[PDB]
Amino acid sequence: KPWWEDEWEVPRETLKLVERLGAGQFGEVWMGYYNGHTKVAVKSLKQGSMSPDAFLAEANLMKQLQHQRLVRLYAVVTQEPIYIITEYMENGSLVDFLKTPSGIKLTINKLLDMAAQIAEGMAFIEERNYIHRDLRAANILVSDTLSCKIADFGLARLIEDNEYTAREGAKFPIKWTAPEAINYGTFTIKSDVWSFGILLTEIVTHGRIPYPGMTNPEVIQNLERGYRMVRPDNCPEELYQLMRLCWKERPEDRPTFDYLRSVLEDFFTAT
Repeated sequence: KPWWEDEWEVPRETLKLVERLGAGQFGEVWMGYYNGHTKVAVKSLKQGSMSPDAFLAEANLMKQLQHQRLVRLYAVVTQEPIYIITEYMENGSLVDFLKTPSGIKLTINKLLDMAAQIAEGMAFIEERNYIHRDLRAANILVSDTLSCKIADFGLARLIEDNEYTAREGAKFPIKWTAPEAINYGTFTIKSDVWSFGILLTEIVTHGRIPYPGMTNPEVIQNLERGYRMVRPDNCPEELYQLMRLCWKERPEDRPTFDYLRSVLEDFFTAT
């Protein structure tokens, strides 16, 4: 709908930007307040750094993917500088939170709980026919009550037919990306399942980089031999065998997110 009819458009005067959380080539992320009292995150587009249409495409997708376990779109300001306003998550990205003192003291039970929360968000994305394509701990946000939500929908896509095929030139992080996507540019919800397995390693190692001591060509070489990531230090074997299911060679043999959520809940209610 046009901005004057859109439920998400808000006048820029309703926002006060207070603290800058991040700055990059395409813009900034700030903590701010909407109408004085409601804390929100605001992502601003650096004019000319990228297409405003590409930038807003993420917000349009978020209008269709609303769930408790996904960071919620709050509003948009479509006049330059363009803003996308979202739900504020007090503890920031999971990859950073797990390294703080509070994060370091978490029990394996709480880590399994957070893992199940993320699988629950991804089961919603699965059921709605979308894919995320950038699932990693950096893209999970943590609330003040230690609940987790899926974030960063820039690469997310509605999947009309089972598969999304990227651009031959498009590049993805090798350590988190499924083989079929690295090799063919083909993504399905099963590519996200692979990524989830890698994310589980990030959770259990308190944010360590996957495949320790290995370069990308080494990871590729090992995967092709049938090897998978070495058991992380202090990782429960039940969890490791769940990661292995996510890393099966054939995408169709990998589990669904609903299955992953169900097992992780059992692991938590047990621990």
